[PDB]
Amino acid sequence: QGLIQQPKIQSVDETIPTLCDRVENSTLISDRRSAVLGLKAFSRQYRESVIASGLKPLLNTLKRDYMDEDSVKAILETILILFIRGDGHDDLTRGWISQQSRLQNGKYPSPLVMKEQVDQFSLWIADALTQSEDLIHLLVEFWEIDNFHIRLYTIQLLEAVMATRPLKARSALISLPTSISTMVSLLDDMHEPIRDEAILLLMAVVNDSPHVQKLVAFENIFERLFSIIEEEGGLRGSLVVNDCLSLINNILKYNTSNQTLFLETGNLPKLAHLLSEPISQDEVFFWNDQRIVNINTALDIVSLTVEPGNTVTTKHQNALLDSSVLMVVLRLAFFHNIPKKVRPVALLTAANMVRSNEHAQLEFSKIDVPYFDPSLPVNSTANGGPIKLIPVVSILINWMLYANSVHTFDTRVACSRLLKAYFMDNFDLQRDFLLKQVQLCNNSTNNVGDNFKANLFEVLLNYDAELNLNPFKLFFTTDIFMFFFQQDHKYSEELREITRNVTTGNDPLKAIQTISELLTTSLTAADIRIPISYLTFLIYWLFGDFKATNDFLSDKSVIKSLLSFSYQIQDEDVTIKCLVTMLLGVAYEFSSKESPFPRKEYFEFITKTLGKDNYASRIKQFKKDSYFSKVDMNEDSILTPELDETGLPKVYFSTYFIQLFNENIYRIRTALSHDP
Repeated sequence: QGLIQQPKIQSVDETIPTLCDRVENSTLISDRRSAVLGLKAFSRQYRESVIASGLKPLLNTLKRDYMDEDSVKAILETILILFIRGDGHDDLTRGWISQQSRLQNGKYPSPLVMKEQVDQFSLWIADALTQSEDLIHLLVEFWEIDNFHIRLYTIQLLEAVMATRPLKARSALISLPTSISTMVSLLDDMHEPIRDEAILLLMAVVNDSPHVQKLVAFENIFERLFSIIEEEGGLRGSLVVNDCLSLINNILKYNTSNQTLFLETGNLPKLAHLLSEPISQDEVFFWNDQRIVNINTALDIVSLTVEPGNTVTTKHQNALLDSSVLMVVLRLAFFHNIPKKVRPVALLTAANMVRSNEHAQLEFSKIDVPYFDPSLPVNSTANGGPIKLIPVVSILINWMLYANSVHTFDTRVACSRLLKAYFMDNFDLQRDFLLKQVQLCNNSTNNVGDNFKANLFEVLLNYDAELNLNPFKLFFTTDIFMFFFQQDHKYSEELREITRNVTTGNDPLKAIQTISELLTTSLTAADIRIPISYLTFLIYWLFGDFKATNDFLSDKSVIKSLLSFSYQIQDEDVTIKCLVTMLLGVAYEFSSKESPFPRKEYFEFITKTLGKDNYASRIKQFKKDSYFSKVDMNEDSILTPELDETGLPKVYFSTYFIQLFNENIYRIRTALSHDP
């Protein structure tokens, strides 16, 4: 309504104020209503004029005309228009409102949504609606009106104020009892867009609010959200499923009671059913960014319930084990048709499920995964069955060690973290694993050794000429053995001793001397990872282990090579040079009178050649001026690391080595000093 050229000065001074007057004062709803539509037209051009002039009248006429549907509807449209000037195509900025309820409160397909807008004018409207506890209560009462647009416009307006003044709006909404129950009931609304919009407002309201988390939980919401998810096609739903999952996430995050509620009320079978969607003989599940995000959000919900350090973790872990969830997430980890971004997430979810739980770990050790066909399989029974069952632990070790090219580094470190979750705080399972692993090595060195791969001893004690093409294979191997060797670990001595007393044939010969030969041979290797892995391993092994120091010292030829190697041009290989130096120092510190290279003989041999100053210097130089110096002191931020020209992660040091060095840096540096 109007014309094209209307000078601002007449509109502000004469028309809007007159219309504001008519909205509040006309004694005929008909003319009040009509004044609102007059304001609604000016709201597109003269937003702020109408906010200043129009707002209090609009809100006053809204409390008066609240039983009149056309009156309520026209005022709600007008406020929504006023909320933002806005770049986009909708004057009511409803797209912006939904996007704020998602981005502010959930994790959405980042690629698929590459998108301040809120003014002093927004905040004016937001405070006008917020100061008034009664206006909030009025809006809530509008959900009883039998009008689609009013119910939707009310949800949207509340989303707008929750995106601008959440604490006041959340405060007001809680004050009305019955308020949440009503919101949850919008999920049953006959009209789909009210159901959809209500998931977004629920996300906004329960976010960072334990009070609302418990309030929403008591409204039987899990049952509702899971029917919407199955009704929209599960993982193959798009945003509504993301919203449903995102809302399930916000109701459980940091709410143990809500978590134990979710598990005990028959949700697991539902979550399992949804997680299990991508695995069918029938179709080839179609993967895109939305379905990746849906499943990962689903996996995250499993993870929440079993966050380590909470008192309920064991309970939750045990609960998840008493369903199909573990088996289903391990299918997602191992199945062929699974995106790279999903595999690691499934692997670390399983790791949270089993970490430090005998019952979870002992069940884990019995899980087998179906595989298809070998060489020369006649499908007929007489030849056999083309299906083979492989133990999950074997696949982890295989993927960890030999799955370069086909699997991402992230999957390989997830495999490493799941294995550590499996062995965590379970000495018996650690011992049985190593003992089984040494048998298999003795078939590769004795029975058929001299006339798929999952053996750590094979890697640690054999020479691979092409190791430079898969350096991380060695890095993982040393990192698992250091993990086992932890001094602070219960009965680590037994595990050290089993690894020490292994004999081989390569390049009979015990583990520490075989690794020594492998080390010295490695000082000339393309990848500096290879030498760092052996060096840090042996330093770790020798540190506080007299029998390991004696095995090392029992071969003067190796100490000669290491001393020779330590003499390099001042800039050439300062990291190897210091690690070699550190090895000899540490070997000195746990040398005794009856070490095969006697202490005082080995002391003279090291001190005369290198010097008490040059040693201490090269320990100090290792901390401050080597590869070691620039490592982030993160226990679990080796996932998604920085890359090389070659394309290799910038990962050199196992965390156990870093912890050992940092915790005894003084003792290392002063090994040659003072001691006899």
